[PDB]
Amino acid sequence: SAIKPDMKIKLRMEGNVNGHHFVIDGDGTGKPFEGKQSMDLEVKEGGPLPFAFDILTTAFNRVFAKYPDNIQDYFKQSFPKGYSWERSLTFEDGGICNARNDITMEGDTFYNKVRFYGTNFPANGPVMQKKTLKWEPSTEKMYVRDGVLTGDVETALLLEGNAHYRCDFRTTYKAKEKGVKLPGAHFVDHCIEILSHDKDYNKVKLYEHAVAHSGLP
Repeated sequence: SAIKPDMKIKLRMEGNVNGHHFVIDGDGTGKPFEGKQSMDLEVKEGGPLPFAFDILTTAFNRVFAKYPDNIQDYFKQSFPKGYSWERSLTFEDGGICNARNDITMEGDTFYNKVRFYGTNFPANGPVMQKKTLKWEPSTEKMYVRDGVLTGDVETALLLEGNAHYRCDFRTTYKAKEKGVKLPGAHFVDHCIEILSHDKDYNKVKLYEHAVAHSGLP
């Protein structure tokens, strides 16, 4: 295996939401075989961010997912050359984002070149008013569409005052190496949480646990 039980993560995100430019750096560690990762995120430019930090967090690597022997692990077989993804996020009030990640590996470290573009968020809505609390736990449906591995998520952010703000994500995943074999259809369960933050979310500790399964217990 190219992938060790303990891997480092290095990340830089550049992006723009509703006109607002920002740069965020990440440093972390994870256990690819246990499906667990944590990282320290630091806003380097454009802080304090004028929108809910939560919209960014699923952009901050499906290599960190526990895959059973009976599902093909496209992500771990992508290394060492790596893979990219592209994602469209569609929010219920017309907010739309496009995100991408190019993931590479050097020794014990995943490098992530992340881009995040958001537009059409209403000024009075929960994202620009900073009313989000968290992502609910989600299930990603993985399947092949016109020869491309595709993940669909139908999920929600919990808001202040017992309300939910619905989001649909579609992600396409592509290995850099031609002829990494596509998996069969399956599921990946996700739990993402902010573990700590400072006053304006200039520094955030992020955690994700993910487990691949076939729909049975």
